[PDB]
Amino acid sequence: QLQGNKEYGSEKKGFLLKKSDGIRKVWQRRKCAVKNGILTISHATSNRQPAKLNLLTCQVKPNAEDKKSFDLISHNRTYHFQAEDEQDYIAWISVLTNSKEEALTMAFRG
Repeated sequence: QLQGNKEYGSEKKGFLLKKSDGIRKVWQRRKCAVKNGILTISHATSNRQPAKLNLLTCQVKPNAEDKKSFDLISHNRTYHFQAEDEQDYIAWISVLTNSKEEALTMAFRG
């Protein structure tokens, strides 16, 4: 019995705001894409290869203090994101969860 939301797909490309780790923790706009249970998040600034997160090993956790915010929690690290509007918020949490669930279904089929 699978979580997500069928109103959305399992792939998305767009922008998200990400809170920086270090420099007074400022919010910064990054290019992000989900496909095949993988989330790719650009850094500032390529230069670097984008970060790649395996959603099967991450928790998606809506943020209790801002309506458009959510976190991705890996084994290692917490990423704080903010969508650019409420519609985009529901789309990202839905696509992330769908992508995870699809992939989990494939993994636990094999």
